Amino acid sequence: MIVIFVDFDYFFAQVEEVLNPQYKGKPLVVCVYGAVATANYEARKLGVKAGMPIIKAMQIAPSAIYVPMRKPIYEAFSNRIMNLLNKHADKIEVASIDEAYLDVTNKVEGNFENGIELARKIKQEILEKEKITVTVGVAPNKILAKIIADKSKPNGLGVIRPTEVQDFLNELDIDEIPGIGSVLARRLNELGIQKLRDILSKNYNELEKITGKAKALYLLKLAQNKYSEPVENKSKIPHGRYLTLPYNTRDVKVILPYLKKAINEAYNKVNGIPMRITVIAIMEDLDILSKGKKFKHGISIDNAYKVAEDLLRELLVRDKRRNVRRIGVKLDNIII
DNA sequence: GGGAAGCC
DNA sequence: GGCTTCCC
Repeated sequence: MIVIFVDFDYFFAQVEEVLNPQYKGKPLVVCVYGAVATANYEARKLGVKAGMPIIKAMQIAPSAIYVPMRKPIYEAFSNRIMNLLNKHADKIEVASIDEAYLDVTNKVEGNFENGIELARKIKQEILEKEKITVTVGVAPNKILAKIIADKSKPNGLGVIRPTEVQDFLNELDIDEIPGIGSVLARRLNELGIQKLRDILSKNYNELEKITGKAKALYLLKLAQNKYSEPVENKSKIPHGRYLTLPYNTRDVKVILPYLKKAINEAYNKVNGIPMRITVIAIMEDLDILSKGKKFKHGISIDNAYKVAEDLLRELLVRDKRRNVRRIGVKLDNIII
């Protein structure tokens, strides 16, 4: 398997800089309501990092611009670029607006050197046609392609050939294993294991008592290099809309038209078929009821109306007391 | 099943 | 926020 993984570099801020060239070179930070969304690198070198209150941002980065978040344009860019990547790939799994996994194995016919050259070609094209720069990792499975991409930011072309895999898998701190953030890392680092391969010479059972059977297994077959969940033709990008009701009703014969309109425009922002539908509702006190059903086969818009109606009715059966103010729908797990 | 708690 | 695992 040859997996080329593409992650867009500080995306939002860069869509900005492309749109406003006079942002390029001076700190530019993007906001969500207020807190930091993305942030370019001239702004990074000053202590500006995602999720922090704009407060700290300004106090440590005063020469910085501060724009609001225009998501629709970013989604425009990510859409154009995903379509770029869809042409050089045999299979593509869209993980987010930011990132894609391409199985390009038949495209370079099993030849890793040709895969690397292809990644080069991809970068060149993305930057030529949309002035955007990406950080790429090339590897035999998804996880390593990613680990080497995150290790190759910014504007990088990371690389782990089959020859290198085992070696890499050795020298690899536990905290650099996606799915282990800060606390599990602290525990294992403080309870024995410092690096991935150290997991092998343990008792496994009392590793599950720290992580859970699943994630422990995953850590194994990764330490064993027995990992190869393949690249699926899917988008994990959520698509859905919320609509406010005239008053605070609690009656399906009023909500239904508003839910059916939420669905229609969620089912229109999506190319492909969803495997999950989630009905969401903001109650009187803004309390939110989330409730979704999964479908191994795709869900048609027509059957989506009925399934949603049932999800809703089931929600209102869960509440009985309060009424509904807003109505919402999310469509997930998308086959393409 | 599904609300609650903890970990990305 | 969303995914799991806990726990009723």
